[PDB]
Amino acid sequence: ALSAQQLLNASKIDDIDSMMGFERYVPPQYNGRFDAKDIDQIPGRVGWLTNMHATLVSQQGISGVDFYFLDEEGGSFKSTVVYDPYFFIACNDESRVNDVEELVKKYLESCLKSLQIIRKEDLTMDNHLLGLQKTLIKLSFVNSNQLFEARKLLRPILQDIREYDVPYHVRVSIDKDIRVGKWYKVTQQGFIEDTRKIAFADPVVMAFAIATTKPPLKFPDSAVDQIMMISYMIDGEGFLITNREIISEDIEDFEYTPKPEYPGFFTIFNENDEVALLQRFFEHIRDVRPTVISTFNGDFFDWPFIHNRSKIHGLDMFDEIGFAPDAEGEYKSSYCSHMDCFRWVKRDSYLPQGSQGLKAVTQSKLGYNPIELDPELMTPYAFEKPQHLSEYSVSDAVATYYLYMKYVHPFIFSLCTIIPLNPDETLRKGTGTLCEMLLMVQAYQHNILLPNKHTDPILESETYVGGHVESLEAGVFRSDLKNEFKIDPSAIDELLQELPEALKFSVEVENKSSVDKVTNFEEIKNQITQKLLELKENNIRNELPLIYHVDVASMYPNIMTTNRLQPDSIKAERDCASCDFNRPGKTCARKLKWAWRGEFVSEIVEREAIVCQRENPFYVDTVKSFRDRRYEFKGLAKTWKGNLSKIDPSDKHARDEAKKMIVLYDSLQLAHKVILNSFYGYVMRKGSRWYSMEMAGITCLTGATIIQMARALVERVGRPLELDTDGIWCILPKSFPETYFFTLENGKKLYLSYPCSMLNYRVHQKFTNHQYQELKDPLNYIYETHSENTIFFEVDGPYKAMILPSSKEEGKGIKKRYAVFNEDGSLAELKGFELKRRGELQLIKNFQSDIFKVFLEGDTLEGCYSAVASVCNRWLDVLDSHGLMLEDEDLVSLICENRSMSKTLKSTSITTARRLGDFLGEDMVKDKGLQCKYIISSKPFNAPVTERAIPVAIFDIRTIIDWGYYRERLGSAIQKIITIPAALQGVSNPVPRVEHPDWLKRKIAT
Amino acid sequence: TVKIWVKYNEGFSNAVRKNVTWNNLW
Amino acid sequence: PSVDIDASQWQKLTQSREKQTTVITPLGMMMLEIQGELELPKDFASLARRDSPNEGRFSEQDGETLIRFGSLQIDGERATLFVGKKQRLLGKVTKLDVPMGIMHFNSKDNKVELVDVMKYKVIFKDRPLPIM
Amino acid sequence: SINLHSAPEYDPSYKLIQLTPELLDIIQDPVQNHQLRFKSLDKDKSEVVLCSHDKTWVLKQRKHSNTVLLMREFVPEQPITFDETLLFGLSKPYMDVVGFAKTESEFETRETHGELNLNSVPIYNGELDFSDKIMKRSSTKVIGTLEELLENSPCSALEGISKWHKIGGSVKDGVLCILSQDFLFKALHVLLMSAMAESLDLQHLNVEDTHHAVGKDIEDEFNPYTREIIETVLNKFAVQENNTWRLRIPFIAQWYGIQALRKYVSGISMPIDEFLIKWKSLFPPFFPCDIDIDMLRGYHFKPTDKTVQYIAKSTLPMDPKERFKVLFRLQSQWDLEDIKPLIEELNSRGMKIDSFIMKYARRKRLGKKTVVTSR
Ligand code: SF4
Repeated sequence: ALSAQQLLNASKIDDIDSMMGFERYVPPQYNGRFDAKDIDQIPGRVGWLTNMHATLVSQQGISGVDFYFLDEEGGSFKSTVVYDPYFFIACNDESRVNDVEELVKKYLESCLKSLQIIRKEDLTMDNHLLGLQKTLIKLSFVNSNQLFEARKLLRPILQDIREYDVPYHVRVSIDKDIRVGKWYKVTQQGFIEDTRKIAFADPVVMAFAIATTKPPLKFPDSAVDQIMMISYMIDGEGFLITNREIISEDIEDFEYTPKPEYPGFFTIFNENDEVALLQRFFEHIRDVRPTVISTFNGDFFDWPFIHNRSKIHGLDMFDEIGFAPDAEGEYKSSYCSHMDCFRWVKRDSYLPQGSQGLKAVTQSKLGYNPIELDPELMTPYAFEKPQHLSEYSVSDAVATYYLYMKYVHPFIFSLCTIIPLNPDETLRKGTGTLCEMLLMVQAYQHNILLPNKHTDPILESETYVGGHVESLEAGVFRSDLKNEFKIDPSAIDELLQELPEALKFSVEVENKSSVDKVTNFEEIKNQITQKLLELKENNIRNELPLIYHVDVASMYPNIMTTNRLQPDSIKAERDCASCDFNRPGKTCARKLKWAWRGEFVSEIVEREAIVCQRENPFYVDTVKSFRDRRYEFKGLAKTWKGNLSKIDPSDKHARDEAKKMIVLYDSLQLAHKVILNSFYGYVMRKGSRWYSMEMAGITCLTGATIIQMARALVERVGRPLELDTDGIWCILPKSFPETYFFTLENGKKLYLSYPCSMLNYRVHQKFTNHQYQELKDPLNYIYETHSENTIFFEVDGPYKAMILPSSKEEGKGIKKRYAVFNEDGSLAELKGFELKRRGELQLIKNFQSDIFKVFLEGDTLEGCYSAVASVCNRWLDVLDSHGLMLEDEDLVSLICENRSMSKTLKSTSITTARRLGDFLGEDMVKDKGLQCKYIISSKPFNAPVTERAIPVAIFDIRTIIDWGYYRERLGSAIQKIITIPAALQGVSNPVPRVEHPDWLKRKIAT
Repeated sequence: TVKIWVKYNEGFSNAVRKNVTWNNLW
Repeated sequence: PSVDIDASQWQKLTQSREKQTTVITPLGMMMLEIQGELELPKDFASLARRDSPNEGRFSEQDGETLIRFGSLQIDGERATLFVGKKQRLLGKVTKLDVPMGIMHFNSKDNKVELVDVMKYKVIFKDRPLPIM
Repeated sequence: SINLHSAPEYDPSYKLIQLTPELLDIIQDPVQNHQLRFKSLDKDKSEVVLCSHDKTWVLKQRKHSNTVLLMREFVPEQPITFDETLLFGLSKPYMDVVGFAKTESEFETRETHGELNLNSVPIYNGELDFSDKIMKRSSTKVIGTLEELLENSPCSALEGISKWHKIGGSVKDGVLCILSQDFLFKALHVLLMSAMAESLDLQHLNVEDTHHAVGKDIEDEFNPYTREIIETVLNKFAVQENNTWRLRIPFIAQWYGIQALRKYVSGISMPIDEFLIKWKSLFPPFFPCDIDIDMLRGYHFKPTDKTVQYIAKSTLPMDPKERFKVLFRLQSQWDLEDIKPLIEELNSRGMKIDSFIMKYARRKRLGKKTVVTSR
């Protein structure tokens, strides 16, 4: 009934699809032996899988799934697999399973497609550890609609649910063991992976950029505004289509090649109007048949614009190219991915939100600065500078094309080869759901029954501490300035005691070797002995430091794998009732500390929970193995690096696949890296199927204890400056034993950083789980115990300089704001600062961008503060002279303030926005991204802070500006970056208008 | 005699290569 | 259409002088490139008359009003440019990888003569500061 | 310091041209007089090229966003004193220079193959008294000399003469023309028949002896094989250096093979064996040459592996998919090395031929052959 409507849409999509080159291929019958090794004999067609979709087929329709393949020769076909949807009902009284069976048999007179008896593991159930399984009624349906009828039958009961959001395509891809990006021969027996083909085929790739009209100071609205140009690229060749009703001259053919690597020969299509550009666009697309189309925010701007003008021009986008809005309003086809780069930008690029514009991503990833043009000048230029507009357009298109190809393409395409989703879905689903689905894959393959999703609304609040952060010191520390160390000699004594085993451990556990083949064991050990004894004698010392950062490698996953931690291991009112407790020794159950934090008002209560060392291991083996596969790729990577250098430089020697391979394995190991660290965050996600607040507590407390041991050692042998969650910045004495290198007997060398190994040795002495068990023989349920610990600190440095800020408040630092400098003197990270925050004074940005690099000049503290005093005095001159010593043009640019409203108009951001709303209409401020251009005015005097911003761009500036306000805000910044660390280090105020407050002098010794 | 100055371009962009006609020159 | 390249004058001057070594050729020529827009008056004849000799910023030279619009001080590779009373630019002398050529298209007669070759350039890539 | 002056108005005639080292060296050669030339086919549409005596560059203008001021030295007529303002790091002026030009773009030069504009040049089929026929048509363009032709063509002098030799350019009865393929090769065959009739040294041919050999026993008025015709055949099928000719025997035989294809096996696909027999017998007696189909690879096609039929590459479409479509209609199965010279001119990027195909058409191999199967 409703089947047949899905069949009508399916048949329309089929017509579109066949029009685009995916005819249904049905491989030949083969009654013979399904074998994967003689794959080439079996009748069928070999293909690289690039897409797959659920479908409905007529004899009401039958549900199944279409898989889309690319052949080895650049061609295409589609083929379809059918599969029955099903879900299970669990019963609480086994004795009446037959009664439940009979009940539903009657209750589900016609909705049901089939049923069958299976057994699954229940981790809450007594004697599950001896192999007792849970018995279920599997309820199957012809399609999701029937599933939905069952859920509606069940909803009043729940008022008085299982497998309800598992995507159909995911269930088939998993059960059939299918992944996009892999190679298959499609045969009657099913899909046979061709393990001989690993290298991807080459999809059809489209990149495009549009240029549109818009009204002054408002946003484009697709009901009335028009497209003025459409530029595009197909596999690195550019095209530009022009609407000569608006663009006032014919663009001629030209070349734009911004780097030799990136040739761009552009062909021009001067079309008379909008509908013609659309039809040429659709027509060219049909000509070339792309399977990826990429955009940046095309889902919210480009595409609806296309839809509304198409409707306005009587065009049917689905009929033209098979795109239509989905339930989210996004435009999707079966055959062609919509790669809106912005989602990847926001989720995966690892950039602050202040840098999520196309410009900053271009700069970061492609490394040069394309031409930029104000839209307000773009419309006049249609008449006045059409060539300039065209130069801008192609710069846009080149950046977007190569941006996708160099970063998004390897990453997304490589990740798709292990996750059973198309690229689009991997872009859009939550990372929590991503984690959930991977674990579901792993669970299904191990016959593990899925937990239902948690659904209760958030303990109304749950904002517990996840990681521990402390700001310990602020100031500049530099390798050419000497520092005082007060060494605790008893730390050195402990270290000397640990030294034979710590260094032996370093060789054999940290380095996976054997002392037997090491040449210089005793030499190294004497050298260290001498350095520690020297430090022990002269333990109050003043000399040049080594500025180090030490950071544990993959802290929480390693905590998980070492302790075999997962949510299902939490007792949950019972353990040892059915499986034997005594023979491990702690009665089987291992108690571990966590720090619980509730919000109900906040209170911490220490709690402890028991982790059975024998529970079924399903989460952790996947993570360990995944860690090993990444390590595998690091190895493979290195082998490829050797291949990448052995060979000749004649790039046309059929090794551009090898460089792609190199890139590929790089991509694969980092894709595995991101998947690895997301396994921790899943356990705190809302609606998690594997919810454990306890697990989060255990992770934070364990990491806090390891890192507190490390800070307490460095604090006894050097000076830690700042600690955030997993990193420690410290200074060590130059006489402190540092890096050495053991030589192996084969001549190979093993790297040794002695501070990292001394800490890792202590972590392994104190935090090893000696109770780690593992099924050695599952039939008899005998566990074997051993010692596991894969937690290792690594060290970076020593560095050229380090600068840490302080708060304006007493005894308080500022977290998630710091400056760090590389050995070469360059800036490594800027976190948290006003530069990153939305809405900041450009003058302040220009200030900070000037000041940071100037702290590396000079040999002393006073000279550096004098040089920064001088740049401050330049800035004091611009603001104290109210800009008079300055040309009139440079002034207006610097003072503008722009602010986003986090809500709707219905703060300083609010008042400017409100006034823009009132003046240009509430529609201006009903939406986000309103350009609020404002200054904080001197006037009205005596008015409150929320009234202080009145928009003035909307309207003498030197008397309107609250110059004292802007110099005070910059002063605040000057305080945080320059004067207050100077103040806490006892240097008298090099920027005198910001005075040392009393608290910091008192705070410090003086 | 005091209103002569330079409006600074923040960076450098090099435009698209273009064909040349005789009329582009003449 | 078609026309030969005239390079005789440049060649004769070139042969008697050494190859270009520094930023200025033995014939005394130079180029200039600025990362920015030169904000100039819309008129020129009128402002040269209010120019005083002490200032000498808008001089009159051979009946043509030349403006002394700034100063360039060349120190080795380093160069600094002060413009007017309110602008200061810090820069460098860079040697051209490809010696460019300036020439002269006599549009009147459609004749082309090679004028000169340049091997160095004086660039100012940083935002101007006041001369103080 | 240097005192900086600016003219109020720059001459836009001064423009910047990229001078590569080779261009500079050529430029710094006082020996050359008119060896460098700006050239263009027309004034409003065609590209303008830069040609040396033997090389050609295509011009590309490239705009930049900076202010570039060209200056040169001037002697200020009257002493002027500078306002010293808050100028630090600023010394006494020791030169005055004035900016006389302001250029906004650079002209990039890329080496390219010069080509002839063969717009108004007619085809000659061997008609007697052709001067009358050139006035029977309305061809306003007159080509007295090749230099005039070359001057209004986008190519270098040497490139022009080479192409002229390549296309078999001539002049008949005082009117420049291009011989039809049929009449050119027929005149060639008769010429070679005279060449074997007069026992000339094929490695040291000159114009006079050969012209005399052709027109020995025929009246000059009815002898179209003039000396200019002789010079054309020598410049087409032989190589000069006085300057004497030596025959490119495998090349001539290849031409002859193409001609044979056009006369006898164009409308029908003969098996290769019989056509080679007749072909072999078609030569003037005792001509030393053997044969292989690879010598005519790119000039014929094979419906099956053992048959041949003529195809002209010129007749193939410019667009790859169209060209492949008609190529596959002509021959279901192509050899990769056989199909490359028919598409070589479309092979602009120079890469692997299979990747070039994979944008439009797709490949499918067999044992020794690698074929392409468009859908
Ligand atoms: S603690 Fe051990 S004995 Fe007890 S239930 Fe857990 S695994 Fe079994």
